[PDB]
Amino acid sequence: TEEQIAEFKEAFSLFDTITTKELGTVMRSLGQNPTEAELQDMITIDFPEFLTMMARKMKDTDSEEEIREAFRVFDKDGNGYISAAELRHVMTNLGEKLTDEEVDEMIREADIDGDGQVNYEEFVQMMTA
Amino acid sequence: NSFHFKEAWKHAIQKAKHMPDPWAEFHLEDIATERATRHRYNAVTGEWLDDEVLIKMASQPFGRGAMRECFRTKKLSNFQQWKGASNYVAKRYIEPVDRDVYFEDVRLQMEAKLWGEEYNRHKPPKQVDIMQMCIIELKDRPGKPLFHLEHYIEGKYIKYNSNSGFVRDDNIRLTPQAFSHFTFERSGHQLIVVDIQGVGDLYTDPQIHTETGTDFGDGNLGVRGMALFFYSHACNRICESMGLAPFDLSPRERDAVNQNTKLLQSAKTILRGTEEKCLPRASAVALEVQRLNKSILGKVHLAMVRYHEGGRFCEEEWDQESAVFHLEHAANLGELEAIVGLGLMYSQLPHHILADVSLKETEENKTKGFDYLLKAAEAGDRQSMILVARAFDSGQNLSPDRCQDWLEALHWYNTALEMDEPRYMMLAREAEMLFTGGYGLEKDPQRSGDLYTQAAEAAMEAMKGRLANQYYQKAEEAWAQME
Ligand SMILES: [Ca+2]
Ligand SMILES: [Ca+2]
Ligand SMILES: [Zn+2]
Repeated sequence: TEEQIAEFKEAFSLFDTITTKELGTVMRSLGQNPTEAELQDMITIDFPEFLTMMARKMKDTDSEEEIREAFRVFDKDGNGYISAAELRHVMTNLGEKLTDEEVDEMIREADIDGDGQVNYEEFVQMMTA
Repeated sequence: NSFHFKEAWKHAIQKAKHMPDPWAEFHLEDIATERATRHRYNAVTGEWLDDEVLIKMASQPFGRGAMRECFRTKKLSNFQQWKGASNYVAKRYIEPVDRDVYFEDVRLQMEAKLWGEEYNRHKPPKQVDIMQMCIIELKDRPGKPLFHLEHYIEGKYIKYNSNSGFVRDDNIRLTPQAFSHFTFERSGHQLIVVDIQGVGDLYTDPQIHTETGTDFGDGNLGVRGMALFFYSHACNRICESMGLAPFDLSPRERDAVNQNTKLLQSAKTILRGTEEKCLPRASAVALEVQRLNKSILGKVHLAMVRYHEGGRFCEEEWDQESAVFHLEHAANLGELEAIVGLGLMYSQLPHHILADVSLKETEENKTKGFDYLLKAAEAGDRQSMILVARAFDSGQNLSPDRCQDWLEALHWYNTALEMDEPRYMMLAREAEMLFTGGYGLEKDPQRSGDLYTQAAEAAMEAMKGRLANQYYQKAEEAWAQME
């Protein structure tokens, strides 16, 4: 996060300092598109604090992307659910020494609704905890 | 937190980040991107959802079966870097088919996926999963061609059974066969999921046999497919842990099936003790005979009979003995064809099903033949009704423990007429019987003349005018005795 800091600094300085309206202008001028949601969410604004908030956003979106990729690792058929068969196949194909009952237990732990599978909400809960 | 396996999840995640794209050297990313409409099916709701996807598909197929060819495809996730896009196999029928076949194939696979989840709910030693499959439509192409799409799975592909009796014996696995049999029982014999194949227990391209035999494409062999499965099926420890009643095979068929019992005992899948018992239905003729106290299982046994006769199970001469075994099982389960056939066979009479099979004459077989023929008559088989009328009339094929009874014979003649001998013939025979009386039936000149006139009219229908005149004369003669 360095040259990206330079890009953010140039984007802000184009508006130099900043207001809410200006915040939306700078977010759109950086390629983003903040809903009035995020606008009022924060919600004048300096540049250090703008860098902090943009860093927050980037971190949250990167974590969302990372967890979605992680889910794609196990949801072998992309139906939105990790079955026991899928997790077993993955653990085998990735060289892990988990037994079949261990795979069933991995699923059971994250199976909040009890359908024998792990949807994405349950997967995120397991990862964001 | 409450998860003592998060270390395992994350270890797998990073290991996967280090694994390479198995299709990298095919450079699907370099392919010109194409638009497609993805149609996906929800089998619980019976509802289709169509969205728009971008796919890169190989220009030439990498595989070709008898019916379909397969293209390596990458598809971008609507939920970026094409290099990391997910790998899919896209299948197309080589020969042009009706567009509805693709959607029916998706329905087949998604139904089988539901059945895999049902089997998993009974806590099996190894769980199964049928991979989702959807359709992509390439509308920007000539003729808006359709493709099946499934995720690519790395691993050793194995067909564990076919839709036609094949079972893999080299390192026999229990779970696929147990799953097929489970679907048979749990559906109440209404369907069976076969063609179990895939990587490990991730199945694909399954086939379903249904009683109607009308759905799920040209691979639905119906009760014939159920028969093909159960002819080869050896129940295993999983079948028993779930309460699956064995299929009633012949002693010879059971020996052939047991030829792999040592392999079954040496199989790798061991039970856990947590398995659960199977509206369901039993694959055994005993519990089904109680259930009946009209049967799909009887239709399966009858199909087995016809496959034995047709040489399907022939490896030497066709079994005949087992054909009769399954014909009897079908009969006791109420298949009218089987009851008629066994009544004719035990009565040493010409029969259609198992025609070249003659049973040894025994007096017990005479009683069995007439009993089966009377059952068939009471069930509405006209042929049997005429044979039973003739038996009560003349004694031909009558059970020795029964007596000629012209009242019963008249009953069955008239039941035949009210439903390859002409009708005027039976009407005139009733007329003769009432003209003389006998065997418990009293002379009835008036009714004899009435029936002779009915026979005369029926002869007139069949153009037999001179026979009609003889019958009118016989009616006049019957009435001339009165007064
Ligand atoms: Ca899945
Ligand atoms: Ca769940
Ligand atoms: Zn079985």
